[PDB]
Amino acid sequence: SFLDTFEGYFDQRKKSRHTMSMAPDVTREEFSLVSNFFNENFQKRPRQKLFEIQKKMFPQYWFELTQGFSLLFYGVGSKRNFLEEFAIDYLSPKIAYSQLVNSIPCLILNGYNPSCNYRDVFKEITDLLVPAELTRSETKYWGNHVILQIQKMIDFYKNQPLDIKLILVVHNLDGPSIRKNTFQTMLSFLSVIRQIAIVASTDHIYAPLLWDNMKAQNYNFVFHDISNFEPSTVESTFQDVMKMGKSDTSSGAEGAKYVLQSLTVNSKKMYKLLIETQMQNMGNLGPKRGTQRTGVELKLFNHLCAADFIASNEIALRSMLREFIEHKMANITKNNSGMEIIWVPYTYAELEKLLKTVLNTL
Amino acid sequence: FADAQRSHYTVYPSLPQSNKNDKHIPFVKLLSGKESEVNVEKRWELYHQLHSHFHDQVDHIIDNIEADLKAEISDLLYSETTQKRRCFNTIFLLGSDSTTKIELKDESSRYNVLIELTPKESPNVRMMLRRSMYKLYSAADAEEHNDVSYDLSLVENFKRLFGKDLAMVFNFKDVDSINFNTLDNFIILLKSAFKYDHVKISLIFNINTNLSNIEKNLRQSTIRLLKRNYHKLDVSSNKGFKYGNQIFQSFLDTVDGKLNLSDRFVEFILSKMANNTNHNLQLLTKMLDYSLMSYFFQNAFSVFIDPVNVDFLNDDYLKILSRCPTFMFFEEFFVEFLVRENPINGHAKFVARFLEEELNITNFNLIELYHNLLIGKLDSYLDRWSACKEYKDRLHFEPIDTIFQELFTLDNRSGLLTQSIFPSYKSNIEDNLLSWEQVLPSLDKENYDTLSGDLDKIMAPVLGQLFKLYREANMTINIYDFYIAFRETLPKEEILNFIRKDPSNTKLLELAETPDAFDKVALILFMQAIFAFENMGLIKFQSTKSYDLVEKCVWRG
Amino acid sequence: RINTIKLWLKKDVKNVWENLVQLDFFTEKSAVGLRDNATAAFYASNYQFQGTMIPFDLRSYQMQIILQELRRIIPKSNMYYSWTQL
Amino acid sequence: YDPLQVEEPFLLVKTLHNIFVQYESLQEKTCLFLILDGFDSLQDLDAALFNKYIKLNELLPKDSKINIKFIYTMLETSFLQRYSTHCIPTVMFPRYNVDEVSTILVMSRCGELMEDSCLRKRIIEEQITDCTDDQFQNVAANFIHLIVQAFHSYTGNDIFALNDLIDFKWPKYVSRITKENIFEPLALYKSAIKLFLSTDDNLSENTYDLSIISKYLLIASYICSYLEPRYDASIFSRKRKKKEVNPRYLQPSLFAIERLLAIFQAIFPIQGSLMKANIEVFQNLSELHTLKLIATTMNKNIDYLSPKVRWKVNVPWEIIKEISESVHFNISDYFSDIH
DNA sequence: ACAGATTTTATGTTTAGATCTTTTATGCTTG
DNA sequence: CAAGCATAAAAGATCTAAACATAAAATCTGT
Repeated sequence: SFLDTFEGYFDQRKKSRHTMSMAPDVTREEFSLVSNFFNENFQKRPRQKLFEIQKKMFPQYWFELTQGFSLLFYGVGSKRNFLEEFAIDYLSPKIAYSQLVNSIPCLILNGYNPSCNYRDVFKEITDLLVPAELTRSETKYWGNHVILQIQKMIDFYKNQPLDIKLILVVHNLDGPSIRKNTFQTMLSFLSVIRQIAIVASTDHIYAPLLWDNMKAQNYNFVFHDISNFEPSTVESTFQDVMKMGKSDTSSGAEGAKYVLQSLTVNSKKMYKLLIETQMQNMGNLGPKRGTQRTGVELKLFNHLCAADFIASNEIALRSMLREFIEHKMANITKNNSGMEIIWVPYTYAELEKLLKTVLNTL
Repeated sequence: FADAQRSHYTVYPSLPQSNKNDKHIPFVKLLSGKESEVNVEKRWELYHQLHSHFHDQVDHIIDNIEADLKAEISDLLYSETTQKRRCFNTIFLLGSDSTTKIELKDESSRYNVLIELTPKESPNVRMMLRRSMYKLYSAADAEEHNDVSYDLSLVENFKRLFGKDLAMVFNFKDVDSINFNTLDNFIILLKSAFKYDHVKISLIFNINTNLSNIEKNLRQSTIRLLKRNYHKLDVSSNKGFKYGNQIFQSFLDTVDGKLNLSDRFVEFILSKMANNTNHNLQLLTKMLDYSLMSYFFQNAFSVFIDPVNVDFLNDDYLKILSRCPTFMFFEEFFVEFLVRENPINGHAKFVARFLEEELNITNFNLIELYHNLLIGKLDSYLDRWSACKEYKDRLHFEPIDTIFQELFTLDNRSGLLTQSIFPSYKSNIEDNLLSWEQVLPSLDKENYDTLSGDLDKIMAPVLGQLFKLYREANMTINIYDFYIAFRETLPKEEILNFIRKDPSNTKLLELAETPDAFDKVALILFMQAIFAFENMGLIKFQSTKSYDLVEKCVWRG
Repeated sequence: RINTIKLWLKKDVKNVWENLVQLDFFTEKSAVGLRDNATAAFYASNYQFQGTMIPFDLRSYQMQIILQELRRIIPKSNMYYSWTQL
Repeated sequence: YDPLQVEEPFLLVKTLHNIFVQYESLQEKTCLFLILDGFDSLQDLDAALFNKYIKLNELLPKDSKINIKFIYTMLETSFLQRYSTHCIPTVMFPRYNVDEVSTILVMSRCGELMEDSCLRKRIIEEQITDCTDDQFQNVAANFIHLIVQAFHSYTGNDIFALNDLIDFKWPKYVSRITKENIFEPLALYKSAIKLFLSTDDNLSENTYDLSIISKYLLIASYICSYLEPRYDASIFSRKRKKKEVNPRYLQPSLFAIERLLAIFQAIFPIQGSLMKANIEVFQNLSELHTLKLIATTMNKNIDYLSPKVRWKVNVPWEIIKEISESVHFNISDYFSDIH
């Protein structure tokens, strides 16, 4: 009878053996070409018209922010470009002018990346804002240092003048590695600080399920509707589309493949050496993660690279490896005995696919 | 590198050197940018002073709440208990948010150590005990200015170590979240610390739901042990209605007769207050502040709240206000009907004080009373107590007699208040997605200039067009049939003509000559749209080894 | 069939149930009693068992003594010996 | 020797040896009993710990003047049997009979009950100046026997629980004592009969502060858990037969968020729209989950958004029922099929 | 340049997160 | 419909890597 009610759902709650193999074959290159052609040619002018219409709402957003209201953007389409345009070009220069010189720093946090880690985000926030250290007594018995430091920051900032010193853009607040309770609790405690501004964007329908009473209070959101039907080119980059994204959606290997496709020939060669050494170690030791016990030693890697004329010494290797570390394609830690270890956190099957799809073509 | 491929990367924008004196203000010139800058500056300063005036009283009320609850719980903690030192007294804080600094009074002969435990910091009994003993040792050593192992024997040796009596007070921050097996084991462990005759223990359970769950979960022996001394204390911001009334009265005084509260606005306040109890006062403050700032933002006449600027009326102001419905139904004309302060607030305050001093009635909502008075059925709210029958004669109130209240009022007729604080999230998404016509503006002035002036009008955006079929689809959907229907709904020749419209690219035209170019560009669009739906949660996929079927998750409305 | 037996209420049989499972007459659904060594015991201590979070009424147990042995033990003169077999 | 210097059993062997050698000037052989009273009551217990203490005595010097003998104390008789092949001498302690436990309670509590200040205050207030210690002992013994005969079937033979019940019920019993009552044993039983029938060991002296929307969410969650999905459309057509196995006795089933929302909309009364799911509904649901009322089906690090997480109600029938009457919404109506 | 301050090697101690394996709650399916 | 048959997902054994932690020897810093 009905289709858009609970009665309609109950009515709707009660076969062709054709897969996509018989469907027209799709190649990734032509897929990207056609999708790109459609993205910036389909509804360009209406999209710019809507963007200009909703840009005039920016002073209202700034006024809401300057009164202790963390701001959220929800709606269909990609708000990444819109929210970045709002925060970087309009919010920061205007707040810098109003506070008085230098612009207010803008920490933009890509939440669609499954490799986003809360430790690194707080490392950036404490490198930029530079809060006071917590005393030994305040550390408590093995308590989480991030949350305790944030609570100390709240205590310190309850008395400072109410002028914004940072805006923390949060793209795709309901993404794969940003929806987990730990990072959400961090953001919940962080947003109470008046001196920082939390502008975020959500996409999932059940996104408000992530916030309890306390977290909703600490966020203190003011929901705003933005819907411009943008095609979300950047969001889809980190996950595969040929397999529709149904498999390894949160793996993060597709983003690594995209970034490594055209990075540098020598970086690709040394990454191939590291990957091959990791597979050899896995074979020496079922699909398992590339943990530390299977990784490659830093001295061993330097010797192997020197044998292949990739990196002559420690300095160049470390300098060019910091780029991979910052993008989470690899990790460097220290073993229990003190030996340095470099490893790739990708699954052995994912590592083999990466080796045989981009690395092996040279 | 590509910054979009990064994560959590800071950016320092290069602010322009161009600047002015006082162009930097969030408030914008209303009435098509015709108002002068002085009016905007005056609006800004009056908003700031009024916001400070309101929030000062709000902070005073909040601090009063915290001080009163702390004093009451501290008084109940000791209460001059003559009970024999064979059990520990327990205080169940009914429905208490775990945000309070329980202060322990300093005693000359007894240390008073507050040990706070949380579900995150209590995986099991041994860690409960180690954290508690570490906190005890640290606090005792800090007060008192070799080492001892972290176990219960530290309590045994406390009199010998520090030459003083002990009083440990356990504050369980979230007693509902802790799995009650380890909490019960920890309580039984603490029971073993009563053989010393120099240590007294006090337990505080920050219960949120009720004691029914505590009775159900805890062992019977533990409940029997607790029952020897328990004190059910009901601490909450929503209990007694004596604290929301103070904040609402503070707001009423900070708007005074200068502003008026619409009946529907207070009705919305009451409705949203009734749907939340754990955190009520903060939500009320947020709603009031948002309404106030919105009213000063999108209303041009807020600059004329005080009489001193009444003379600042200009031709545009009078021209706009001429279309006021109250004026049609009915400078110097406005002021003689503006400076008349509204007696509703004073009458409400007098009635509340009169009933709360000697009428011996306290359990009432000042918001509900104000809403009822605004409607005009004050008898229907004063007759429930059945005690002011002989006092109703002097409590009668003259009906509403006011004019030009549209320009000075707090209301939500454009729907911003409801859609900015409690929006219908999923409902808004579906409303925007089903009817995309009202979301994307339709333009025809520059369709000649654009390259796709004939295809934009005829067809619909891919994602919404797919959502149309998805809503018109069945519970379980084959991907093949869904794509077939989507392509059939797709015009054929127009897509090819659009492809031919670009001569710059060469791969596109190379693929254009292929007979099934349309059949594959439609497929590419379908995969993009289904991926977007999966990301947004509209659709879900069954076992990936089959991947031939999908299930609809969200239904419209 | 009938002197009169007081059918004890739910909240008064809960204590008998706790005593009975405390005397190791019942066991949890699939519960290992003591771990082999210290590492396994520590691992178990850090973990949170599902049966702990399930409410008290719905925790599924298992029996130490089958009904036939219960019949074999209880004396014939007892007043519950009629119901000791199906 | 610093007691914190021992971290492994070997260090304990070495420290005990070092302490015992420095006491070699003792004149005669001395045995020191170390009573590990409650060894099985350890919270970090494992099968491979007791035998360390069993074989500890082998590693200590044979000819030392001071010998340490262990006297353990366990309370499980299934932990003991694990080491039943060690053939270590043991003394098993059987439980107590009803007469035995009554006699023990009399012996250990008549003095304290007689010396209660409340009884003395009652006597001096009621002016009975003809009493002996024998009369007080008799009345205390009568109270102990009455409480035992009234609650032995409930409490078993545990002395601790009987002591708790006696401590709980003595004040009222002595408050119901007057002049001619004390000299008549049956008068107290016939006048204070309330105490000895219904036990009182619960915090409630003898529900949820949730919102209306949260209460309805809880009711809808329970309905989803304890109803078959294929019957949902037929039952909820608001605009071979039902099973009689009473599924309310079994563990709650796992449902999905969409079904919960649909049935919540179905059961919510019309106010003033069908209460379209908004921020408030989802926030209330999340607050219910963080109260451990609607438990999910995955371990920690929960992500509510993945299409692989399912919800199940985490309250028994009593709480949900009395919530239903708290909001005056019928609950034994949709379960009338299952009575 | 001599004692303090920092570092380097070397563990112990809890929390957060992983995959394997076993069992059993789901569907598929005739009348 | 149930049984059979299959795959699937909950509950937990078993484990590792990381955050948090202390400590003794050797190095690096200022008078």
